[PDB]
Amino acid sequence: GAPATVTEQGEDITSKKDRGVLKIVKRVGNGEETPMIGDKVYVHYKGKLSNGKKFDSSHDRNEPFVFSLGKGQVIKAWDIGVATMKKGEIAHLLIKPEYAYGSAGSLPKIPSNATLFFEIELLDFKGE
Ligand SMILES: COc1cc2cc(c1OC)OCCCn1cc(nn1)CCCOC(=O)[C@@H]1CCCCN1C(=O)[C@H]2C1CCCCC1
Repeated sequence: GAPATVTEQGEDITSKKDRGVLKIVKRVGNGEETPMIGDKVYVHYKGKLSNGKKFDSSHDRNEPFVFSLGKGQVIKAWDIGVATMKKGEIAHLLIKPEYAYGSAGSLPKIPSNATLFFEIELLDFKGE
């Protein structure tokens, strides 16, 4: 499936080069600009545990998910990944636990040492 493709084709976008955040661009976006720390970011996403026991979709709320980049309002993998994205871009992220919810997890929803997958569309970003 899409997660395996990211394991095999995904770019390692971590500073440490520890394969903790792997990325495939699925649809190229527009312009050269990628968001800066502090920017207000608008996305649609679908997310799952790599074992697919818990699926989540902004589409199920029919409304963008909105967050300020780089403030740790979201897991570290999103601060890293969405920062690399162009407006209009769709990307797949595969995320080791270190960059998601870790050894502790987020029970009962997310188990210890969980690998996460997302598809993310960057709708827009704007300055603080
Ligand atoms: C650990 O708790 C949740 C995790 C996840 C989704 C959650 C969580 O319940 C709070 O609610 C879905 C309802 C909408 N929504 C998203 C958020 N808050 N409310 C951001 C919460 C923080 O989430 C994250 O940092 C990441 C990135 C942004 C999208 C959501 N993320 C998740 O980890 C998802 C999780 C749900 C299970 C499948 C894997 C993704």
